Amino acid sequence: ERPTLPIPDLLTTRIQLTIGAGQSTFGGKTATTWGYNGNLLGPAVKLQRGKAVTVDIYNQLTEETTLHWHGLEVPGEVDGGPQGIIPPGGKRSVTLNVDQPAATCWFHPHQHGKTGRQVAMGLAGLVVIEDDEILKLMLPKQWGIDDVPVIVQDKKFSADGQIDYQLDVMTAAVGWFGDTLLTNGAIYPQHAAPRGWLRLRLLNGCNARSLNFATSDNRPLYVIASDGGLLPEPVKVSELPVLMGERFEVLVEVNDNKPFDLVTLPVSQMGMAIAPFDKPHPVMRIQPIAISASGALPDTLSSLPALPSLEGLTVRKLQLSMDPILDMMGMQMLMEKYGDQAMAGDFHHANKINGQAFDMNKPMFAAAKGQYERWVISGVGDMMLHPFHIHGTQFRILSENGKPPAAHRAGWKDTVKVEGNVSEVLVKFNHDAPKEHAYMAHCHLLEHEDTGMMLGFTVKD
Ligand SMILES: [Ca+2]
Repeated sequence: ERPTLPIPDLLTTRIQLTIGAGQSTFGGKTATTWGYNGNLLGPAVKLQRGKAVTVDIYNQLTEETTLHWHGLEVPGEVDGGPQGIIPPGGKRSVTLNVDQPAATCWFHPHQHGKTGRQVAMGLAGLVVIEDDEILKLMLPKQWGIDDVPVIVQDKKFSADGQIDYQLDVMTAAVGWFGDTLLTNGAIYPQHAAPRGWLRLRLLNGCNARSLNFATSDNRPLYVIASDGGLLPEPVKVSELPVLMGERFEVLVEVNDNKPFDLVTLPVSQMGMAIAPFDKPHPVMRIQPIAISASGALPDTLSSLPALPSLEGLTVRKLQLSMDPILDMMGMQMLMEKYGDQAMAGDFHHANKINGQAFDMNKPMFAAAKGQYERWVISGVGDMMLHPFHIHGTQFRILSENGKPPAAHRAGWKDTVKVEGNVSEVLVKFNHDAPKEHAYMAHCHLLEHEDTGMMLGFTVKD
């Protein structure tokens, strides 16, 4: 027997999110965990393009927190920038006026120095943006039945059953990773899927572990959407790498009564091919049921504007770097504890952008509003994986780590891979972020961000 896959409540849209500590059980041991309106994770907030909703956020924890609307094209005031800290027992109200295509976004704490720990404790929620366009496509759309969110996260636990989180020299170097895989908070759950097409909204919500999705019988995954929404057409893939914080929506066929698994395949990332992730690892069991769903795989999904002329656009260079000491010690501890499988394929300001660890009150530059810019992000100089996330925008990747992006990564993205080479993205910011509410750009390997690999920037007309 497997647990049934939990489905976050879809909150149709004033909304309250109460941030609080509860309890969860994993393999018969109880752990203190944190959730939005629950023990763990959070709801799926449903937003309609062009309609405003106010979100009341109440912090019932005993420590400060913040909330990042990951993927939303909103003013910097929504996250709050440096003015976004919600004290224990405090509250903050924001207004979300969505003006972007349909997409699956998400939200999560984002306080510098504490983001890894607060996500590890359980905090994460979803944002389902809908528009007029996507509803004409007749995709699978019955939430929790044939339209299913899949939030995949690893954790590790102490002997006493508690979540075993630490920001130490080793995790500052390679990230916090564990040996237990959760799917919407459950270990290897099952989902009962109607015959036809099954839509999976995939979110890599790990602190540091990259994932690579596939099916146990290697049937195709039809990618229909990236971080920022629909592709122009479905893209058939046999495997789907997903970086930390990225989302993809895929359709998979359910065409007989035999169960199969969604799995994740071993990645070439420091520390992440350690057992039990040295082999394909099940994510969830898909059990077909003898009732039809009528959702379709459309031949065409959407229209993607042409990349504009790069002639005359501002080019901003961002160099990612890691203190050489941190690299050395952290590497040595990883090798000492886990051996060769770890390579299969002060430290609190040691990770930097442009030679600077994040300074919350000094934005690095002012970006133009409503103008395309080319941002060049280099990881030359270290071998670590850095998924690079830019707030306030959905951008287009021009070069992903020294190569043009894969077709299913060539649409709307808020994250780009950087791993030893150079990426280039085309960004435009439609909304204001003054100094007091600055946007951020940062590595989404959370322990890197927490140890300085983040910058602030403003946006003004
Ligand atoms: Ca509901």
